[PDB]
Amino acid sequence: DYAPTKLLPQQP
Amino acid sequence: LSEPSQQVTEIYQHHAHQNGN
Amino acid sequence: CDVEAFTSNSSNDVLNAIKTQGASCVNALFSAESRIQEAAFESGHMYNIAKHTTDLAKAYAGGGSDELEALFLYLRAGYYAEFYNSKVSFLSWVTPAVKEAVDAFVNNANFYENSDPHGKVLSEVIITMDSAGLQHAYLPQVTQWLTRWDSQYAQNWYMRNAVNGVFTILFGGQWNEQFVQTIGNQTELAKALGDFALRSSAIGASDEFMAANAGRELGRLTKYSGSASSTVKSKLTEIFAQYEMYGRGDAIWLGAADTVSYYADCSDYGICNFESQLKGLVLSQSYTCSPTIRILSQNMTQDQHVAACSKMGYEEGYFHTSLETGRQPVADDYNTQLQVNIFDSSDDYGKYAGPIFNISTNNGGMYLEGDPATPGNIPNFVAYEAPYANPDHFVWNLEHEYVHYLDGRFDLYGGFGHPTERIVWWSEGIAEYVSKENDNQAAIDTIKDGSTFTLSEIFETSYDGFDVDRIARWGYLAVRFMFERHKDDVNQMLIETRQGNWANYKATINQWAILYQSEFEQWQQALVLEHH
Ligand SMILES: [Ca+2]
Ligand SMILES: [Ca+2]
Ligand SMILES: [Ca+2]
Ligand SMILES: [Zn+2]
Repeated sequence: DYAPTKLLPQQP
Repeated sequence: LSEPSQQVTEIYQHHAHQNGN
Repeated sequence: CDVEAFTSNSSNDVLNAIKTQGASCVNALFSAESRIQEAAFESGHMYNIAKHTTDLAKAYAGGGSDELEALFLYLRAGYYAEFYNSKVSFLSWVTPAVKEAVDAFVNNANFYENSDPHGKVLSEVIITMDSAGLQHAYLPQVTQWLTRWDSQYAQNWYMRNAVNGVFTILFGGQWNEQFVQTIGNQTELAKALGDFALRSSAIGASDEFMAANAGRELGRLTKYSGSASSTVKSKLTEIFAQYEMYGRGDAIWLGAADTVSYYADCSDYGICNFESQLKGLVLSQSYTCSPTIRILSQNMTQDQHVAACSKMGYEEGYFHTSLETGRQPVADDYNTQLQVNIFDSSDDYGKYAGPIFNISTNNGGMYLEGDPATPGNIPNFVAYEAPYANPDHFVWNLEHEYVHYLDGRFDLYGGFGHPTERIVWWSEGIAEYVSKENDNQAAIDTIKDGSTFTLSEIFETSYDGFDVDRIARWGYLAVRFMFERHKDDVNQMLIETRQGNWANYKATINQWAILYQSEFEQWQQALVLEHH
């Protein structure tokens, strides 16, 4: 199933 | 088949179910 | 942050909000209530904000931009909202304005800069290329990013984030007709994608996950036809020759093998039956607990095997006594011995479990009951060790998931999909009740917080919402209540579920939801008061 991206992982 | 993996993948997730053919 | 400031009908207000509040506050719009989303993402706002973004992107001089990061995040946040919110739906003139803004950033002399500040904005731009349906529009850029990538770029967290977005573009392009129409002829893209996957310097490096994603997207290209086909095949062959299914580069090898196997002829690549050979290599330890449980594991200690077997063995006897099974399986069920397949880590699970067991692995493990009537059916629980899992076995979710095997064999007729009524409350509730017994502080906490569910609501629970509070905690509360106060009714329900009489099951619990609601509420009270 296609799904549009939410948030990207920030640097720890 | 899977979507590409993001830089961070969560280790402590809940299970899924169903298809494993 | 003030999310309300994005609701003004003046686009300048919204632009002022984006600029002054920044990407961290724009994050809220992805999950805001619908009223805010319908107002933030008016087609006119998307258009005016894209037009401002175009002018800012043309002037961009490198070195990152907090404002452009916020603007592109907002735009793709709008496409996220439009996809999931039926009341957000863009008019046809929105996306060309967004495409113009992406163009302005792409054509900027600083597009290929290597820095973390640039990576932060570049990331939102590349993802907008997928969110806005522009997967067909920037294939030369995808190609350039794949060929320009090197170990210097890989030092930067946000450059890895950004460029990894090109695999999202390739993946989402499957639903894009112009992309599908053209991707089969993109010979330079195919060569750059293959050579990205083949970069030896990625092995063990911070960007190995990217090379793995490239291997997967390259294998997916076998679903298309055109002048690129022979380059795709050549590069896939080099991946399969350079790496191995278990060992150096196996994330890349297996990424490619997965899509090749699904979309192409495994015999053209010599990788047919690789899943069974892989299983023998990765799951190389065998430890038989008993005639009803056998462990296959990647790298567990003997102490871990002994502790897993005694914990499951205890749960098994406790299940059979609590469920009054007589150890009598349901009919047409020959899943006589659970196979417990334990990988060394979440990463190993993500890499190997998928192909071995034909499952998705963005989860914490899973139980595959299969078809219990078929000769040769194998009941498989697929899991992994984790450091914060439960001692002394350290298998994540083991104690809960194990109950699904027992519930499946002794309580519920048929395979997983056999019920024709909702049974999630029971399946998850009994797994929590048997595995946790009366030690469940989270279940108490969700009563104390003031928000509760009735029996009638609990019985209608589905996985759809993925309301884990409702599924796992309230499932447990309802099961525990029925066992403590109405065990004879449970035994009566189990006569129906054991035979697959799902209508009788539903009629039975329907009676409970009307009769017992007020007692259920008093039982919750006693449980809270016991805690104090
Ligand atoms: Ca281990
Ligand atoms: Ca069953
Ligand atoms: Ca609650
Ligand atoms: Zn479960």
